[PDB]
Amino acid sequence: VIEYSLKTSNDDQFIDITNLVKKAVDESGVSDGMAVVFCPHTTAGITINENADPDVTRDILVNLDKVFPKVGDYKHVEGNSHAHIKASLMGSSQQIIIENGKLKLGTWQGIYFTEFDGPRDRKVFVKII
Amino acid sequence: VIEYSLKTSNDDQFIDITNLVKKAVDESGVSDGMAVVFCPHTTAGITINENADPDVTRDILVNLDKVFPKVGDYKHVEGNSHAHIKASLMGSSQQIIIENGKLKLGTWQGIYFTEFDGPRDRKVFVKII
Amino acid sequence: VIEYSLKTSNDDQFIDITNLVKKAVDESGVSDGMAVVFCPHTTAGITINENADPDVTRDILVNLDKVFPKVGDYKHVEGNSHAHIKASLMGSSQQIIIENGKLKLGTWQGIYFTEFDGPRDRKVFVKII
Ligand code: NA
Repeated sequence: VIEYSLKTSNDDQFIDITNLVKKAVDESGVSDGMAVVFCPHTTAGITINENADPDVTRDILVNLDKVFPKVGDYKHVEGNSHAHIKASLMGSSQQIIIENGKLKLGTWQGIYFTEFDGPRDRKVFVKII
Repeated sequence: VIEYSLKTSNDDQFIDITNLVKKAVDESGVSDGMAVVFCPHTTAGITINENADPDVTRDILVNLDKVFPKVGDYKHVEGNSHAHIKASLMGSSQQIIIENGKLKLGTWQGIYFTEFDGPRDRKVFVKII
Repeated sequence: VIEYSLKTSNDDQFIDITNLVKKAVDESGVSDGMAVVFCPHTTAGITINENADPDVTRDILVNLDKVFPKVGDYKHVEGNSHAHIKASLMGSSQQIIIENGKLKLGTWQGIYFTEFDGPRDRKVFVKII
């Protein structure tokens, strides 16, 4: 697979895609398996983290920016190497256990698309196995 | 799936859970497949790294702390954003190949639960496919 | 699974192994599934990132080095804790969707072995499921 389109709206942004993943699980009919969530963009990634406090996602974005700023020792002419770095640090995919037809997530644990070079028209892939 | 309970004992800690994963493999009877190890906590994660030198795990913890300290530019009122960041950096899960009924790990390569907000009663999930 | 041998040539290096993964897919005959790429070395890892601009891979290596330098607050007697840290940050494995017998990768998105303690004789494992 299911491809979802996402429109990102800031240069960096966490977008909670947990329900997009649940919908793919529900469509699949799979009761027990794995959900794989993959980002095909080299300046974005996927992570799993706190999903009910905006201050946590702000703290992550702000502090990743502090450590790998937009301006620095970067040769890359497009000027988005900071985004490439942060993308690799978050990861290109994550996976979640499906048990009893539900994503086996912890308390206030959600699945995020992590944009580091928005605003852009983005895709995310969800495969249920 | 197998849920294991872990009691962590320091604010940050690497706990070698390789044998908990081997036990799940052995229980499953699977000779060839994958072991998926998932952390349902947003202030802890899973990584794979050196498992026979305490100085390496100390170096990792200490240097992750140096870069993302407990005190800093953090809005989050609980005061554990450092842990949320480090958790995303390690990852919410890892996976290991099962070959000939054994985890296909390299020399002195082990699977760790990475606590960043202990001491706490924690869980880790192991799914064998 | 397929084990590939790689000879790395610098202390840090990104090696594009995308075609090694495609060959494993092609050998498997699998049309739809997953490719899992695993690094058995604790001082190297796997990441997915830009594969057509050398400046991006240079920016990543250089800036990871800047943040976690070779010399610092490290007890580990071999002197490669920087590599252990960076390895955990990239990850021990990545996975890619196989669709229509092809790796489902984005534009200029490639799979890299990330060496942090070369030059060495290394292995990478590719499992197709
Ligand atoms: Na990471």
